[PDB]
Amino acid sequence: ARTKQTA
Amino acid sequence: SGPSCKHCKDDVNRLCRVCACHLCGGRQDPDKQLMCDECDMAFHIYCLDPPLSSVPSEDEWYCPECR
Ligand SMILES: [Zn+2]
Ligand SMILES: [Zn+2]
Ligand SMILES: [Zn+2]
Ligand SMILES: [Zn+2]
Repeated sequence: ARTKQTA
Repeated sequence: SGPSCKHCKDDVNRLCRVCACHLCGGRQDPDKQLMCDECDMAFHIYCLDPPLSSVPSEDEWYCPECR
C-alpha cells in the first residue's frame, strides 16, 4: 500500500 | 507553482483533511498514513474505524469511501 511517506 | 494544497496553503501548523489525514487532519506519522488508490486521500491506520494495527501488505488499498 502507498503511504504519504512513499507518495 | 506551490503550495501543493490550496486549502491549507501547505501550512504545516494547520490541520488539513484534504492533504493530510482525511479523518483527523493530522500530518504526523506519514509512514502510517495510507493513501487510497481511488481518491488519493490519506488515512492514519489508527484513525480508521476499526483501526489497522499495521500498514497493509497488499499493493493496492481502498479507503472506506471508495470501498
Ligand atoms: Zn491541505
Ligand atoms: Zn488521522
Ligand atoms: Zn478513497
Ligand atoms: Zn471524505
